[PDB]
Amino acid sequence: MDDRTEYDVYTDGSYVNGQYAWAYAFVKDGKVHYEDADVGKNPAAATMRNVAGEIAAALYAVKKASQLGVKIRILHDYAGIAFWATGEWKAKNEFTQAYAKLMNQYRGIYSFEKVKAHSGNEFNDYVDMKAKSALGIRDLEHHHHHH
Repeated sequence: MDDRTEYDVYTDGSYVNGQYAWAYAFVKDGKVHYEDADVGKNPAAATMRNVAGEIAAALYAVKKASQLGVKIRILHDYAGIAFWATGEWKAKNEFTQAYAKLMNQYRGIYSFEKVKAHSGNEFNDYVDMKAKSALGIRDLEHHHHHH
């Protein structure tokens, strides 16, 4: 059992009240190394959420996947990514291409596939509930506020 065989990315955090939150679980070998989820998916959010570090190294994993002949697929957000692609103008060099992010579109290692499946594997449910936590969803018998 080696991670030569595809890569899986859990990101199906069911949106609530139309509000979108980003949830991600980096799973290898079928084992989730870690997961997290919060609201506000922006590059500058790294000031609070340093998750962007792993996501940056995952960019190299995407680039590496080309060499192996494999790729990954995202099954949730493909809309917000398109914003940074038109930030200033055409992405110059891989540096600006990383800033654009959506520029990766021409690279056949990334794509979006939309299926309808409520057969969500438990590992995805794990990160899904984590996303609800970011919106402030707790058990209704519990509350978390300040004056």
